[PDB]
Amino acid sequence: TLVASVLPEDLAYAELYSDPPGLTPLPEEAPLIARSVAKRRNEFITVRHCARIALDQLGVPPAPILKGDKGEPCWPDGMVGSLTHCAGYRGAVVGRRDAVRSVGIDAEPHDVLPNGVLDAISLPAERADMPRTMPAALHWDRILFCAKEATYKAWFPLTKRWLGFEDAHITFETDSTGWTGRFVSRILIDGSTLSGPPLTTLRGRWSVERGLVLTAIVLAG
Ligand SMILES: CCNC(=N)NC(=O)Nc1c(CC)cccc1CC
Ligand SMILES: CCNC(=N)NC(=O)Nc1c(CC)cccc1CC
Ligand SMILES: [Mg+2]
Ligand SMILES: [Mg+2]
Ligand SMILES: [Mg+2]
Repeated sequence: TLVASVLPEDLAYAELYSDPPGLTPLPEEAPLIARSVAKRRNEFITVRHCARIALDQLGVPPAPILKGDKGEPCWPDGMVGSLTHCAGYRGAVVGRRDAVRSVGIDAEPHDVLPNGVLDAISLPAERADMPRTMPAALHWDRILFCAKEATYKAWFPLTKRWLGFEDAHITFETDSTGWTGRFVSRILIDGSTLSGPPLTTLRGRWSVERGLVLTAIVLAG
């Protein structure tokens, strides 16, 4: 799988690269997409099937994944996880809450960002440092964005608060083999959480493979 390259029972994952015919949403999920265009219906159904395949590995019966007030997925009792969908990719990573405090994942096409988007998602220090820490010709702007998204998705279930693109400063390293590596997101705002210690540093991994960027953060419980 692509997502295994960015991950460290207590943790499980599943991914698909298309929308298989014959998948349906669970009844509890169906209203959430009753009025949605086909592309949205399909990604929603497929990514939630991935989540249930992952939850099944952790011993959890098939269950609906509803959405909270800020769109965040609602996991079965005792579980945490993250979802992502982009062109050519649907993925889920889930964890047992006793061992895994939070998960955030993201996938994007490995393309340059559209003009004007980089300034909206980066800090000036990231634009200055990432060219020095990443292999030439990779789309470090898109990889940075992918890491910002994983950072938010791991942050929000623990804080239930906004995190802006300027509120996390992300430093990157590259592995010797050149298409994977580590990142560290440092939170620049108050990181108080609903329980447990505050969020200040979140360590993740990135990977470029088959035209996709994958990023993931798994915070130990
Ligand atoms: C066809 C889509 N084209 C885009 N340019 N979409 C964005 O810019 N969205 C966005 C916004 C909302 C305007 C605010 C901050 C940062 C971003 C980038 C994720
Ligand atoms: C480091 C901080 N990163 C974020 N705050 N990222 C988001 O807000 N991303 C997002 C956007 C971007 C404008 C639109 C719709 C839904 C989502 C959440 C998956
Ligand atoms: Mg088993
Ligand atoms: Mg998506
Ligand atoms: Mg995303």
